[PDB]
This record gives sequence, C-alpha cells and structure tokens, in this order.
Amino acid sequence: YGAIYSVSGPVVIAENMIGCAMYELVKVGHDNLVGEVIRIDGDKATIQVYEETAGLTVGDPVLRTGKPLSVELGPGLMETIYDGIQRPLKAIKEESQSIYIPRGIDTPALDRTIKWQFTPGKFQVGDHISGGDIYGSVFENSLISSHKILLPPRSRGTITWIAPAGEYTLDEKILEVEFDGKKSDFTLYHTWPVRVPRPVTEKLSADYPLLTGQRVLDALFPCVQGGTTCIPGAFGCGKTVISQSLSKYSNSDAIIYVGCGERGNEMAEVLMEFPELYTEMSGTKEPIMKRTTLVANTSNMPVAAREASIYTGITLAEYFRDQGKNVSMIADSSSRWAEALREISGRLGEMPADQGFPAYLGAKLASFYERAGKAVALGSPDRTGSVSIVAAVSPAGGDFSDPVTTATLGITQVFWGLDKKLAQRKHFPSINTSVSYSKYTNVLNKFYDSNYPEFPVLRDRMKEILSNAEELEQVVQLVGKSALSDSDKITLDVATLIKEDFLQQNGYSTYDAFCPIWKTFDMMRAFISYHDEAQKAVANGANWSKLADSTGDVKHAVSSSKFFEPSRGEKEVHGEFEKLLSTMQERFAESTD
Amino acid sequence: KKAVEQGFNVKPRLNYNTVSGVNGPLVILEKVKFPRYNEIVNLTLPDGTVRQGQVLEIRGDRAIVQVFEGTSGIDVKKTTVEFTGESLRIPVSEDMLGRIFDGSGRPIDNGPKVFAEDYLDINGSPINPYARIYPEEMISTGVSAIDTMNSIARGQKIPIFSASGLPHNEIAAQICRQAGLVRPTKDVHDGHEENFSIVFAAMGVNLETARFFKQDFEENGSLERTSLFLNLANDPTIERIITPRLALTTAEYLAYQTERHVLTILTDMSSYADALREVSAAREEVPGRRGYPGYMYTDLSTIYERAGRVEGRNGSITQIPILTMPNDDITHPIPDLTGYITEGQIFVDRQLHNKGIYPPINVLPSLSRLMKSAIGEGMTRKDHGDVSNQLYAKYAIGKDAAAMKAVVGEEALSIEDKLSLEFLEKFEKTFITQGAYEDRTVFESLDQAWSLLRIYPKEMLNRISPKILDEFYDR
Amino acid sequence: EQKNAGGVGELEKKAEAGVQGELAEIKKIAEKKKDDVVKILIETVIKPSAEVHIN
Repeated sequence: YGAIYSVSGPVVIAENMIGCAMYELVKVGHDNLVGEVIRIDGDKATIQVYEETAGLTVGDPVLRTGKPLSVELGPGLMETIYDGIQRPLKAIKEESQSIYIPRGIDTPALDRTIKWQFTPGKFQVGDHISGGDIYGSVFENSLISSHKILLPPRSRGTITWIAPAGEYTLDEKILEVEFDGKKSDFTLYHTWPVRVPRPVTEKLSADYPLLTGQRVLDALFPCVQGGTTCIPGAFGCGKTVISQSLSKYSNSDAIIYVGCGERGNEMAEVLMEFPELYTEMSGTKEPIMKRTTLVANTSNMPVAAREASIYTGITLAEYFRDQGKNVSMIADSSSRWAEALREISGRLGEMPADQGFPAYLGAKLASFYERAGKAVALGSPDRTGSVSIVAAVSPAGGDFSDPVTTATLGITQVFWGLDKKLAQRKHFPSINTSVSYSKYTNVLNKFYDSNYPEFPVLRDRMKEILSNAEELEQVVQLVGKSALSDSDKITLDVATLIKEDFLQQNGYSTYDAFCPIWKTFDMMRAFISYHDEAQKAVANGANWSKLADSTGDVKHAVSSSKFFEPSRGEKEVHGEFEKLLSTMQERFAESTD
Repeated sequence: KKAVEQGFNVKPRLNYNTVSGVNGPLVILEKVKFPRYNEIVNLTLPDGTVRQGQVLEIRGDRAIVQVFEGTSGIDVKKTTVEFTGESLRIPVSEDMLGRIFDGSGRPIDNGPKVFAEDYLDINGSPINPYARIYPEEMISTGVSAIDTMNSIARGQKIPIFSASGLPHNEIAAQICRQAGLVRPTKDVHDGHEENFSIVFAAMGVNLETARFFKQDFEENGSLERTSLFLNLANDPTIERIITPRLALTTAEYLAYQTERHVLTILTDMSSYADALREVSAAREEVPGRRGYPGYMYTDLSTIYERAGRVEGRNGSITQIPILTMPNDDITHPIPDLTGYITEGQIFVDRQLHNKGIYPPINVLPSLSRLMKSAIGEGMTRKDHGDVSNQLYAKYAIGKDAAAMKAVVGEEALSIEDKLSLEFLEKFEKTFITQGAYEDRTVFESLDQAWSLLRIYPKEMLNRISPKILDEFYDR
Repeated sequence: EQKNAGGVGELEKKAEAGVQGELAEIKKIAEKKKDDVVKILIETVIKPSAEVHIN
C-alpha cells in the first residue's frame, strides 16, 4: 500500500497513502513498526512512529490498520502485564527469550491460544442486540468468576447465530448479527478506540464510599467508588501502602495500575511486589493479580506508549465498568504522563503554553478525570459499574506549582497528602491531615445516614480538634507549656492519642491490615466520646491532671481498640465496642467524684 | 554455536566525489543511493588527509554528513567520501581490559587495534520492564567519605557533583584505582570468580588531566581491570558524545555477557552537555532552556539507565557520572536532570576544598538513595548503617554549633556542642581527610568511624541502637 | 629504593616470559588457520550477491 518518503527522528512521511484516517495506526516498514498518523497532505500522511526509526529505508511499504489506537478488550487481559500501547511484556519475553523488547514485535495483546469456557447469555437467534448487551460470559480466572463479554458499543443488529456453550479461543467467532443486510462476526474480544470514552447509559453521582481500609483516609478524607483522587508521588512518601491497599483491600472488583514513565527500578519493584500480593476476601486465598492488570513503562520506552498509558488503563477500566464491576485505576505518576505530553509537543513543535506544557493539558486532564464515575452500563441487562481514579503526582522540583499538579488538584475531589516528614518519623500511612482534604464528604452524607448516621459529625469534630491542637502546638512553643488551660490540654492529649492510635495504622499487623468501615466508625465513636467526656467532666469538675492520671486505663483501652481483630465478625466487634464504651462511661462517672 | 559467519559477507561501500557544498562542520551530498537514517563515513581531503564523519539527515536522495574535526579546506571538486556499511560499532572483546582508547574507539596506547569478538551497536536496546531486579550489594570505593556514608550499591547510579576548579578528577582516579567488591574482604579472600572491572570515560578532559589519568592508571594495578577512554577538549566534540556511548557499551558487554561486576565512571558530563548543545545547534534546531537541547533529559536517561543488575545474568553495572556545576547551582539543567534520573548524589564542596581537606566530600547535602541495600550483616558489616546515621547526625550538630560559635560564644554552648566541635574537627581532619593514595577498606573505615565516634559516651549516641553499642563501643 | 630497583630486571623478565607465552599460542593459531581464513575471504570476495534493495 503505502511507502516511506522521508524520515527524521520519530516522524515519518508516507507517500501515496490515500485513504488513511486522522489518528489511524499503521505498520511502518518491513519491521512493521507501529506509528500514528498526525498530519495529512493529500496522499502524504505524517506518521509518528513509536520505536526507533534508525533502520527505515525510503520505499519501505507502510500498511494502514484502518483503526485508531485501540485496546483489545476481552478475556485474557486480567493478570497480564502491558506497556502503554498494550503489548504483552510477559508474552514478549516468552516468545523471543530476549532480555530486551524486540523492535517491531507484534504479539497479540490478548492470548489467542488460551481456550476459554463460554456460556451463552439470554440473547437468542433472531433477537435484536445493541452495544453493551451481555450475550455470554467467560470464566476467566477463579476470582473473576464471570467475565461478561459485551457487544461493542458502536455495533447493533439482529442476532443470526450464536455459538453454543463450550471452549473457544479469542480468534473463534461466536456471534453473527445482521444490520442492513450485511453480516458481522463477533469473537470473544473487540477493539475500542482508546481516546474516546466508552459510552454508558447514564452517569450517576458516585455516593458509595471507596473503602480502602486505611482508617485515616476512610474516615477523615473519604473517597467514593467513581471518584477521582490525587496523591503525591514523591520519593519515600509511602505511596506503596496506598497502592497496595487500593489493589488489596478496596471494594473494587478489578484493579487497573498504569505506570506512565516511572523509573526502571521502581517499575521493577512494582512488577515483583504485585504478583506476590494476596487478596482479602474468603480469608486471603487468592492473588490480587487475578483481579489486577498492569500497564508498565520504564523511563526509556516509546514516548507515545508513555503518553497513551493512562488512556489504555482508563479504557480497560471503562470496559470492566460496562460489565458492572466497580474498578479503581491507579496512576503511577501523572507527572510522567505530562512529561510525555510535553516531549510529544516539543517533537511536534507546538506552542508552549505554561512552563513548556501544551495548552490542552488542562482540558486533557479534565476529560480524562471525567471519564471516571459511577454509571449505568450501556445495554441490557441493567447493571451499574464505576471507575475511580487514584492518580499520583510528582513534580520534578517538588514545588507543587507546575500546571499539571494544579490542574489535578483543581479537578480531583479528594487529595491524600502524603508527607516526607511523617514517613521520616516512621508514622504511617504518613498522610498529612492538615493539608489533605476531601470534597466527597457532603455527597457521602446519604450513605452515612443510611448506614452510620453519626459518622459526619464525628469526622468533622475530629477534624476541628486536630486543627485546634495543631494551632495550640504553635501557641505552646510561643508562650510555654504551663499557659494552657485544662480544656486545651485535653484537646492536646486527645489529638496525640488520635495520631498514635487512629491515624497511625501498622498495616503489616493482622489486626489493622484492613480496618473496615464499621470498625472505623466504632473507633470514631470511642475517640470522640473520650474527648467529649473529658471535656465535660473537666468543665464541671476538678483539675484535668488527676482525672487523666486516674483514667489512664480507659485511655489504654481506647488505644488497644486499634488491636481489635476485624475477623471476629462485625456484630461481635460492634458488641465489644459497646462494652468498651459502657465501661468507659461507668469509669469516668466513678472518677468524677 | 556462534552464528557470526555473516561477517564474511562483503557489501559494496561506495565513494562519492559529489560534494555540492560545505556549510560549517557539515558537508552535503546530493546523489547517495537508497537513503537510510544513520551511517559512518571516511572522507578524504584533496591533500589526501583522511577524515571521519557521520550522517545527520535523510529524505528523498538527501544526505548530509557532519565531518569530525571540522571541514577546513574541503572543496567541491576534489574531496571524496566513502560510505561504510552501517552506523558506528565498537570492536569489543574480553581482553579489552587494560587498553586505553580514544573517543572514536581507536586505541591510543602502543598496542594494536583490539582483536574484536563482536561489533556491538553503540546505542543499545530498551530493557524489558519484565526483566529487571534491584541493586542488592555494595561497591567499596576505598574512600571512607563514600563507604561508611553515601555507600554505593552494586548497580546504583550515583553522580559526583563538583565545580570547575575542584579536584573531581583526582577523586575519580582514586575511586578507579581503589574500587572493588567488599566480598573478598568479607569472604576471607575465598571469592575470586566474581571478577570486577572498571570502565573509565573522560569527556572534554584537559590534556594535562588526561595525561594524569593515563600515567596514574598505567602506574598502578587499576589498568589491568580498567578499559579507559579519553576525549581531549581540542578533539572533535561529537567524539565527546560518542565516548560515554562507547564506555557504556563496553561496560554493558562485560557485565551482561562476561558476568563481570563493572564500575562505570563518566567524567565531566558538563562537557558532554556542551557537545550536545553544539551538535543540536549544528542542525537548524530551536534551542531549549539555557541553550541546551530540549531532549537532553532523554539522552541522559539513555546514558544512565545502562546500569544496574539484570535478571539472569550475574553481572552488574555501577555508574558514577561526574559533572561540573557551571555556576554552583542545582537549578542548572545538567545537575537538575542528573539528580532527577540518578539515585542520590555526592557533593564536592568549594569551601571544603579551599579549607585544604581532601577528598572534599560535603556529607550534609549528599545522600545515596539505595544505601539500605548496600548495608547488612553479610553485606559489609552489621554496624554500618547505624554508624553512618550517627556520624551524619553528629556532623550536622557540630556544623550548626560551629555556625552559632559567632552568635552566642563558646561558653554558651552545651556539652553536646563541645563534643560536637571536637568531633567535627577530628572528623574533617582524619576521617573525611584521606590520602590520595590511601585505600581504606570498608572495615577499616568503620573502625576509624568507631574510634572517632567513641568520643561520646554511649548515652549520647542516640542514632545507634543499643544492640550495636553493646557490641562495638567497647574495643 | 635499591631493593625496589633490584626487581626491575625480574619484572621485565616476567613480562617478557608472559609475552612470549602468549605469542607462541598466537603464532601457532595463526599458522594453523591462515590458509582456511584466506580461502574463506577469497571465496567471499570473489562471489558477489545480486539483489535489489527496493524490497
């Protein structure tokens, strides 16, 4: 078909290439290098080849795929590792037995050899089918019991043939639909353009919390499955616990992890830690890899792959959302993706808008984060999925002022402010309460009043007592320790107890690896009640020092409240917390005498 | 079997007396057949002088050659240029150790051309993300300023930040002459099959300094383990760009094919960045921040990531790029990108150099991002990390107490500050201060750090665990 | 210093011995394989390959 005309770095011009679309990917050269069209001049199309082009010869045929950058959606993309453009790095290594990635390799994104057990759905021959309609399910792995396969959203017609129950490979056709006479064959997989958001019937308001287990962010700065989150990706801030808690203990039915441009060492650490990370349901019996697919890109990869990493990840997340599975997408570093965009723009010579970034960076981020959210999936049956994004930001200079982090903070509703100092002092998960915030607190009021009505007032009471103690720390350093009133010292001690036994969570320990929402709420009640009882008793009673020294046993009890095993059962834990509160009330009543 | 029989195939390399014109360090050829991106040429001046060059741009019958060492005297009627097969490739072999090379790979000692085992592409290849492992050992540099503190892991990319007039070259030479594995010391001289090699690259290096490097490494046992590269300032600058590529190609070959532990040292990355600026401006390219090309991040990433331990192969690459701060500022693009790519850094301080202390490593602003893996029980010695932390804390306390000396007076300081001033004096005079030809093994460095840290009573050593104090304080 | 200078001849003798030991093997291998290498090179040079680089 086409032919190479001129090459200069990553950009290639192909002559007599009439009939190619805008962003249509093509197979460049005899090596069949993949490249994306970016400009058209009659028959001459400007191609942004991904890999190195030092070997291309003017005259090499270039074949147009006919489709834009599309990810292969279907069974077999779970538990797999991909690059930005969804190349099966595991299969890449196995088929070539080479240390490095072969240039121009074209291993299918989904394993074409695996035979998948397929049970057809309620749709039958002669029925009318539209995009997103489940016409069968495939048992992918032991954790994703039913991988609902979907008709592609842009396709519709009248079903004329369905493969019966059995085992099929992804190359086998299993569905024929008729639309305007022409037949269409549908296999177990379908490709979707990566940049167009995958459509839904209706996008709802995300109101169910994204329970991660980390008590500090599950209580103080909650997130909703379908919300957007921003965390600092700086070195040593302890974002590993956040990523592992979302991929290990969250409500998500699937996990999408994307490495945009992370360094090679860190990506290696991620790729070794994730396979040896096990789930929580049914008592830690399965690997989270069965629930997680990864997009991995080291420091030096095709820049287009780094730029398209997050788009591929969010497209996979949307594909699983359309099945009714609540997914959560974790971005290794949005700053690396912004750097990839900046280098792409520099290669294209576009006008630098802000600090060298393109003018559409804010729009791109806004659209990408709006791709997330709870939504009714397209087609029948009526199932609802959700995509939540936890994107990490890591400015080069750490000033937290470059436009990418400002746009992310403006768009994302919840920000979990991991801090260097807290991690230095061995305080984990090292979330800086003073700077962190969550705008989903108002939305979650419905869920709280339905489940834990007392939760919001307890949450903002803890917020204000920690803020008061934070400011009284400066007051103390200004004047002296003795200048505090009794109530001020009550606030100080309550805040210190909170920082030691509620915000701080060991994570590796069995008792606090996963703190459920009911246990979190019970600890909310315990700590807030302790503060309120101390405040009232001192206000209408004797000096604080005697009471606190005498009531140190109750303080130790509410400290050990962190040690209550959630595995004992929610009812048992709630009853034991009620016993603890009863003994607390009785013992404070005895002390105030 | 070795499938190298393709080397016997002979290809027609063409000669073109068709130079249309000369423009700066570039010559342009009109009629060159079947263009592909990059090649290597050997053009001859009308007076018979053979000159080498590279290929820059490619379009329909478009070829532009960037001649090494300029284009003086090149005419359009007599000069002829010979197009070699493909791009630059270094003749690499196991016996390359002990050889000194020019920036073009041609040996400059009295030995012959290296008897090649294979011609390796200079650019390299992208390592699969599915086949990487963490650096999990220690490289002993013999410098106590870099061993006890700022320890370098076996695979860590850690730079050395210095200024124009400071003796970074001397520290590089000392590291290269003294570098080695801690294991032979730890394994009681039983481990010898874990061979260790060094690849030293000198870029923009001054003629006297290059002579110093050559003479010093020749006059010591370092050369037998060292494959050495030089590039003079008056030498062609694209040779300066080639030099780190050659050095890392040799190091990668040795470590990941001969299963050697290779320490790579790159000298004066600032000169390499200047060469980048010159070559980027050679073509009609818009300059970037501070004049440097906009893709310098990617190039430094390519150079630096050719390091570390890999899955399967038993070798390792430890990289110590050395660069000069143009204006003693972190914000300059070269140190900024080097810190953004590498792991930690080592600071050579101007004031510490003026105060007559060598080697002048400034401990406070220098950290090793992977020091934890280099520290252990079987790895180095058990007390290593705690001693390093205690030394850092005591040095910082001594430093700010010395700063306060002129504000509150000596008598207003606590016993903490008195012992800290004494510790700082003895520290910067005996521990950091190390002879240029003095090789402290890591255990000797730890023993000196203990004898110097024994100033304080065990109560005052907060940064060290009591389990270590009950073991090492009393000797 | 004199004792250090005493070993100058011994070090030179050892270096010459090692050089001769390596040179013996080098010359033996060259003598054994020169005819084969020359034949291979002559066959490669005298037998050209005709092809079109369009494909």
